Amino acid sequence: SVEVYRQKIEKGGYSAAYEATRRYEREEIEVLSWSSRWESAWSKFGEAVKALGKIEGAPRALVIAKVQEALAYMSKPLPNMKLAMAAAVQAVRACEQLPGMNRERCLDAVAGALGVAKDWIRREMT
Amino acid sequence: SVEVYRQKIEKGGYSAAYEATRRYEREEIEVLSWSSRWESAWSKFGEAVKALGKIEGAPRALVIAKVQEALAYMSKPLPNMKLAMAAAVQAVRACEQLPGMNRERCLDAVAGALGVAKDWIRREMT
Amino acid sequence: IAETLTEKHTLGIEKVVATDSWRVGITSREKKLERINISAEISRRIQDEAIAYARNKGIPYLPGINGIAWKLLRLKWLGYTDQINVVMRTVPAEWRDFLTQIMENTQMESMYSELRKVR
Amino acid sequence: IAETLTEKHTLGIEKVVATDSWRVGITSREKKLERINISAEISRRIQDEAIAYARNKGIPYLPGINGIAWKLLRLKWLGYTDQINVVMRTVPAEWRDFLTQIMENTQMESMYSELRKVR
Amino acid sequence: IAETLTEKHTLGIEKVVATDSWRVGITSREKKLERINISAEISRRIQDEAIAYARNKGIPYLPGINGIAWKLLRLKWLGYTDQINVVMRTVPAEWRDFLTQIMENTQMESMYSELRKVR
DNA sequence: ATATATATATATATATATATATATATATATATATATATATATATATATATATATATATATATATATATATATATATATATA
DNA sequence: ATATATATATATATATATATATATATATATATATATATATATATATATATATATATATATATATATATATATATATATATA
Repeated sequence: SVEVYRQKIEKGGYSAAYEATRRYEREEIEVLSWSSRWESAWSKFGEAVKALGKIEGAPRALVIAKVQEALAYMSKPLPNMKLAMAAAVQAVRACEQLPGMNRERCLDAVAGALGVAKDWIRREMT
Repeated sequence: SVEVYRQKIEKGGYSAAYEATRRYEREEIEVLSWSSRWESAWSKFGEAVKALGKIEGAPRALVIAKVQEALAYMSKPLPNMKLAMAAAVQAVRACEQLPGMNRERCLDAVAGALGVAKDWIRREMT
Repeated sequence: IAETLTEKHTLGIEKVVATDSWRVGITSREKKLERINISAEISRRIQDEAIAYARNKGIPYLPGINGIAWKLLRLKWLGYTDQINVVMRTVPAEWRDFLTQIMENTQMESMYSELRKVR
Repeated sequence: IAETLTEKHTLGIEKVVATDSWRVGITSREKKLERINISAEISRRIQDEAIAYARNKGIPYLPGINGIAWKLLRLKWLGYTDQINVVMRTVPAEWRDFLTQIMENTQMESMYSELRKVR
Repeated sequence: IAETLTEKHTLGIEKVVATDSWRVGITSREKKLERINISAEISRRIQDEAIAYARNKGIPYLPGINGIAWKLLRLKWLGYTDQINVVMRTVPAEWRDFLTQIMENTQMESMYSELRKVR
């Protein structure tokens, strides 16, 4: 819709983001502590997605999302590897239908990204 | 409901949490005395609920809650181990139904978390 | 500067007293507040039968038997029954029949009110 | 001076509190906000069937089975069926019939609400 | 800085005089206050019997025997009868018949007045 | 002798505010565990559409302000035959 | 008629800068609309519990304050007979 578009335009985000950058270069803005809590937590999800680089073909968003969902379950204070393999086998099935990929080559990419053994995902695949 | 959602939005919690954060970094806010009373008392419930890590499977909120309920009675100024076992045998029965867990393995996790002997919970089980 | 769990609890309070979210958190709900009315009604009904039970059998009134009988009313609703069985051994002998009187013998009046309150 | 991803997150927040884009981001939509209404209804509907299931079979009420049954309702809409099959092995035995009761047996009322919410 | 029980008692008092919670704590009840009226009646009813008892038997009036007989009226209502028996040995001999007069012989007037007060 | 305000002994009931014991329910704000849905702002992955501001490639119209070539007309100020 | 500067009007073209309109694309920022997900923050809705605060409702009691009611007496003050 245009009416939801216009109300953000009249708030003037282009000029305000320019002054926020100039204030940073004149050292009047320091790093917020929300960002220090963000980059400390997110950084394990950033390099795990880059480890799926050798998957070729289709929209690979389902392989990326189900790997990010499976990694997040292992990062709880009480980790649940049962529900983590539930999201992992959805990534293996979504990967193997792409042109060029095998079942084991998608078992290579998923278990290498999550950093677990290949046999844990093969047991739940059936 | 949407109307109860809106009245907390107009109070502006996003900017107000941002200004209170910046006040902390410029040393205008010290640690409130309620927080020191909180962390001195809660800290036994945080590290003892992380001792339930090796229980796997289903929603484990019922084992988590009744172990936290069992620590509440032992931590009173007049501790009641009789009512504390009442919540402990409920956590053992709730842990037993999960796929993969045994009765003796749930007597391991519960009694190791509370820090008591295993035979106290087994006496009330019957 | 820092972000530990002590000063996270503090900075969450400071945003509450700044924008006044506690009082608008109560007055905007105003539908959940009638649970306070039903809870005061049940507790009066439990206390009155507790004193009548003390005079029918000639035992002294045991304070805090209201709270035990009110906990067992709510666990009977959820289904934590081995929670009940350890508590029934813990109370004395002449008060066990009062505790099952709240649960099943005054089921219909009292369990309906918890069925109304949680709804 | 610098442009890394820690400080890109900060300078985005700084322009938001400057131009007040959060509260005008919500109040200018006013159409998607009724999805909170429909989500509040399905959460009440799933939870009531979870308690009535616990009383017809005499099992205690297992908390967090509302959220498990709500995830499987949303994945059934998308088509992630081998996602479903592993979670059905993970829940205990007496509750597997409740989870397929939400998906298949309540496909009339509950699945139409998700069909109306994402629309 | 510090949180001990001495200054916890102080900081609760400081929040009372700040927001005036005492005088709004009394005026908002307005239904519990008729208990003062009924307590005024039983105090007058007990004291008039005490002087008539002192004049029928020729013994001097003993101050504080109206306060003693009021405690035995309420402990009889709860059921604390073994506490009743020791105070009956403690009161002198000519006044023991007055103490069982209040509990038993004017039960109907006085035990009802306690029974309406606590309700 | 009698009424009131204050402090103090003995023997008590009742109402309130506060702290403390024991046995509980309900609603609120904060932090934490588990199992979730929905809306917003921010950063990042994948596959895209549309609008704006800037920079750059290709191949062009049109209107301004400036500098330059060629071929001219007209108005002004200055210097010269 | 020439020359220096300032303006207008005809044309063909180049270059620097400011704008418009056609198109295919890249990049940096600002917004919108589709989707699956992660993380930080702001809120809503279901549940089980712990802890810190304020707030009702049942109960048995202690202690510090503020008031009421029934008695016997002392002391300080205030009034009456």
